[PDB]
Amino acid sequence: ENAAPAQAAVSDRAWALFRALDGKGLVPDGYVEGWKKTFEEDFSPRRGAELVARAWTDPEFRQLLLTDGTAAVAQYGYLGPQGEYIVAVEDTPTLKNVIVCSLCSCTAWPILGLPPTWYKSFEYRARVVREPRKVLSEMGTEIASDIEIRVYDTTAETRYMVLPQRPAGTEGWSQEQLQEIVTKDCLIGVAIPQVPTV
Amino acid sequence: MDGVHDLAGVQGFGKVPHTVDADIGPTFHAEWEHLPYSLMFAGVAELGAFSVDEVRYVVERMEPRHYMMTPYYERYVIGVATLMVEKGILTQDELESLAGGPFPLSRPSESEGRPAPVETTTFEVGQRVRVRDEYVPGHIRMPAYCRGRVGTISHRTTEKWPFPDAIGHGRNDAGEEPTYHVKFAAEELFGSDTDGGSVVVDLFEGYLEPAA
Ligand SMILES: [Fe+3]
Repeated sequence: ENAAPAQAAVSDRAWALFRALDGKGLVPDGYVEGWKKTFEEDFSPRRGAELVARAWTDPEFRQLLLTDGTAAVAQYGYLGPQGEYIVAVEDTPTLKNVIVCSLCSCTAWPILGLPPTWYKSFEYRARVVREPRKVLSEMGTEIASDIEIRVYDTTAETRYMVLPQRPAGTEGWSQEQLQEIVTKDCLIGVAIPQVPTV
Repeated sequence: MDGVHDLAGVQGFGKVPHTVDADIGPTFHAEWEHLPYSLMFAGVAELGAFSVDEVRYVVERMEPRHYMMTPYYERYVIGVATLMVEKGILTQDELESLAGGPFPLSRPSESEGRPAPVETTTFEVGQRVRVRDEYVPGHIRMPAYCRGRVGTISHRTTEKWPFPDAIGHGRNDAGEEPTYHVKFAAEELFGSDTDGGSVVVDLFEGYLEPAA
């Protein structure tokens, strides 16, 4: 009945696609290797942390992110393929924002980075829209009852980024320091920035 | 297309395999993983054979069971290959002989497409709007949980993009439309069966209609 279709080893099939196109000279020399480096080294959440840290320290920039995110990001030259129209959503003491792409895995590559396996998993895609609080708690983030949870589903071309709340423990920390607190998960809206007392 | 890809809302899944700030490991857990993305841009940008919208649709066009059993990156290897074959760039025979084995692609579309609408109703921020209650067999960018639901607009996009119902098929009727950020109250979408406050969906102008 529901038998899985016969297929060759996945690697064999991945390289067969490559070898086919390459044999016809449809793929530029160094093209594939070039992109790999971009994905691994260039697209990094560190760029997102940078924007957040600055937004905490400089109120003028904060307003730029919240009003014209694309401009603010362009100002750093952190624009890219899956991140041409950026909108930053901020977390107030009574609001928590989370991002999802139920239909696929659309994320702001240049600022957050390539989507992690769990972000593109059937369970996250299906559950977070209906039961955010349950999903977050299981992940390790407990959101109080008086805090409204807003889930943004990346359907069109808009790519989101979350502007977390500034942890009270940082009395006059430097931008450099604040940068280490803002982790990838904070940018996706799944985690809350905490002061590493280790 | 009301296919398995439209997971939002589906009940039965276990828990998300992740603890906040846990180590996700390398960006690519396998050597072949960077290929699907790269070869996609090679077709979109370099060759100009298809659009990103067409890549999404080919994955959606996967046989349901095939979709569920296949991992993320492998879904795109199969998709890009299917497009390559449908555009006439490659031949399934080559793929198979080069792979050394079977290479099942996605199923052929059963919908020509949907041109962009000519009824240009421009909405403003703060307006209540209802999502058109319509069923499109082909590509579309509206999650099933929106049909007939009413929400409020919180942002209209300054830029315009091509209608995905058309361009996702390779039609020229694409046009250009701005997208809106329609905020829906959780209660409106899932009734009492909701653990949250509100969901914000980014919908194309052609999907909405004034609520009155
Ligand atoms: Fe996606």
